[PDB]
Amino acid sequence: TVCNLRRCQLSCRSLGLLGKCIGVKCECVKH
Repeated sequence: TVCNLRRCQLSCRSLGLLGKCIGVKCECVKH
């Protein structure tokens, strides 16, 4: 349906960095 940003974010956060949901694809990015 969509992409759970909060979920995607927290997902990346696992690594320690931050996550972002762009369109329908989330990725782990550093601040």
